[PDB]
Amino acid sequence: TFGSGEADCGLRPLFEKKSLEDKTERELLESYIDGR
Amino acid sequence: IVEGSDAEIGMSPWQVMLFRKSPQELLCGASLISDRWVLTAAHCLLYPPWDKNFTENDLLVRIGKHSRTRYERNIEKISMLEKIYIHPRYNWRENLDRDIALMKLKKPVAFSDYIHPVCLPDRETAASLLQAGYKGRVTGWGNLKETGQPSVLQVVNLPIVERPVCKDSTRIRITDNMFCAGYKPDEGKRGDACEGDSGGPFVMKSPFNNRWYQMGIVSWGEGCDRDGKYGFYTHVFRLKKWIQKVIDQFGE
Amino acid sequence: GEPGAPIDYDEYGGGTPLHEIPGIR
Ligand SMILES: *[C@@H]1O[C@H](CO)[C@@H](O)[C@H](O)[C@H]1NC(C)=O
Ligand code: NA
Repeated sequence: TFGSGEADCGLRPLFEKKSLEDKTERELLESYIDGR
Repeated sequence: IVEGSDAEIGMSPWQVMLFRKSPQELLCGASLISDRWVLTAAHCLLYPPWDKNFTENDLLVRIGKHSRTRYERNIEKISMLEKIYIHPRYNWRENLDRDIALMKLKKPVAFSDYIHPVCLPDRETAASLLQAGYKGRVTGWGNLKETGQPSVLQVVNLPIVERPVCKDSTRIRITDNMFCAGYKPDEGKRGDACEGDSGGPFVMKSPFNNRWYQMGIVSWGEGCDRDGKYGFYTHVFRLKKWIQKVIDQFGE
Repeated sequence: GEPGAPIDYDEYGGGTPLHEIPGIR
């Protein structure tokens, strides 16, 4: 079954796999931190 | 993509270009979800009101691309479609409800630094991330303005919008299989998908496991980047049991 | 912090067509 999909899905060779951040992913992470 | 920027090399390795054989033209975006399966919008393949009705042999896909037009030697890969699967309850007569389709590649594509599948959301990922104000990322080769084509893949980050605001913004009937995203007029920032971005992915990066998940498909919008209007996206998680049925029944 | 889309599944069991809206894409 497809289930979760590729065991390796969503980890980019040129970013996550090299421990490198892209130029704007921080903007997404910051938006996932709630206010007060 | 309006008010975005050039994607970085390797930034969206699941990005797929849907290319019409004859006459040659970029039809839509799409995404790679495994070595054999590509996800897109049903309306990219079937929309009679605009005389669109494509079969497997009418189209090809190009994977690993960055340039809109240049042949990318030893980087891009072309693939044929073995079968198209459109959601049997896709509503093309009205509002594009269930605007989702899967395309099976005839041969598996080799993964590389530039070609790699995106994840589909589990239930906890969806619950944790599909919240108003949380930003996703839209990519495509579509027009740069509503009225103008980019040299390379474009990217924009856009916040999910509260459902009542989405509904107030449009005369169309909004179903639970859709969500909307974009900045409000008071927020200052801008950005939207546009013509040619349809079928591409709206992705979010899980802060729990570092993986990118496809939460949306570029479905429709009233203009591009208009104040008080929002882009609409297929709610991928809500249709995930159909996706898995197609792959369970016809995948390998 | 408010749900943007429901966490459930589409199951078995009408208004203006999209193509009539000016500027639709
Ligand atoms: C799409 O094209 C096929 C083959 O011409 C036809 O049988 C089918 O009815 C068309 N679908 C729609 C929704 O028009
Ligand atoms: Na807008």
